[PDB]
Amino acid sequence: SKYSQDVLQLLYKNKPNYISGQSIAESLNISRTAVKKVIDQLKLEGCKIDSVNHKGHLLQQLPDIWYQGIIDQYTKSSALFDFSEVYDSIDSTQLAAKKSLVGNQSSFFILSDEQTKGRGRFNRHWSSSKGQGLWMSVVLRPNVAFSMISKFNLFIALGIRDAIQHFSQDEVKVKWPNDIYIDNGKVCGFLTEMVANNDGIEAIICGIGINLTQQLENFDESIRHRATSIQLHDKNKLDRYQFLERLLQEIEKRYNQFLTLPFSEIREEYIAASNIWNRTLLFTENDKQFKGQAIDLDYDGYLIVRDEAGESHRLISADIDFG
Ligand SMILES: Nc1ncnc2c1ncn2CCCCNS(=O)(=O)NC(=O)NCCCC[C@@H]1SC[C@@H]2NC(=O)N[C@@H]21
Repeated sequence: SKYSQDVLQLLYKNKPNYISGQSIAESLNISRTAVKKVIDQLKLEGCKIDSVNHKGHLLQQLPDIWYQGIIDQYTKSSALFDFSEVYDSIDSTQLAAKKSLVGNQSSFFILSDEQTKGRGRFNRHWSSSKGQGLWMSVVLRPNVAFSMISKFNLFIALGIRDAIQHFSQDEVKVKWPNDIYIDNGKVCGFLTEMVANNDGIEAIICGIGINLTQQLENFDESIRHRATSIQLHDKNKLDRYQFLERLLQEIEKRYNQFLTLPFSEIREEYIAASNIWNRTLLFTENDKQFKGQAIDLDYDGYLIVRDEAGESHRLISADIDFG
């Protein structure tokens, strides 16, 4: 309905108190009977709303669906983000973000319950199941040189890891430079892109995909053994709204660190949170592949690699597989 988001927002704003049907009706200038119809539909979509005679309605729990009216509250109180766009389905939040950033200096994020053309690094297919993951693109406006893209990627990794770690009883680790793992399971892939020229960055677009509630059966058999979800490591129901709130918190925290701190001030923290050490790694580099060991991460965020032949490498980025 036309007023479903408006009603949902009123319910959300008024927690933990009940709000009467009459008061919603007056707030939105619609009838009591249209308020009731909207609320029945919200409950049908899986909103847990307690309704009590003479008292009104209390929103108790939201379903695994993104609602614009709720997310609007997140951006209203955000010092970072001007707005969000929320979709049930699109080709890709990253395509959408890249179109929406043109011609303005707004900071914003784009969420979709489902992506039909999710793409990771090297245009690889990213599986984006409806109602099972956070598929999001974040657009930010750092006033910095284009070479700073690499350090942004390192800072944001730690924020995403921290947000996920709050909900996982199991160790969450970063694989440099672009993924998050729980044990052998990839729980998140992110990538950082930019629009830029020699005078500076016009926008950062960080595309973030986080598996929230997949069971193992919900991953294609080709990736099942290398994929996992937060829910598979959380004894409690993962609430996607609680999680998003924590994720935006950490993104903002790490973005402000990115603007103010050298990478050397988080380099040790990064190293202790990574899962690339003390193991043979497989590198892909255009048409050639080689094996090696990660020796160090230097003050600039470059990986120091000693390959199979004993030769050292210093890498701004790499395409790394475990085995
Ligand atoms: N759901 C899943 N979970 C675990 N594994 C899966 C999987 N789907 C496929 N695979 C195996 C294949 C991985 C190959 N990619 S990677 O090179 O290893 N790293 C990587 O791509 N990072 C960046 C990912 C960017 C996704 C976000 S989403 C929102 C935004 N909009 C969009 O379009 N992109 C971005």
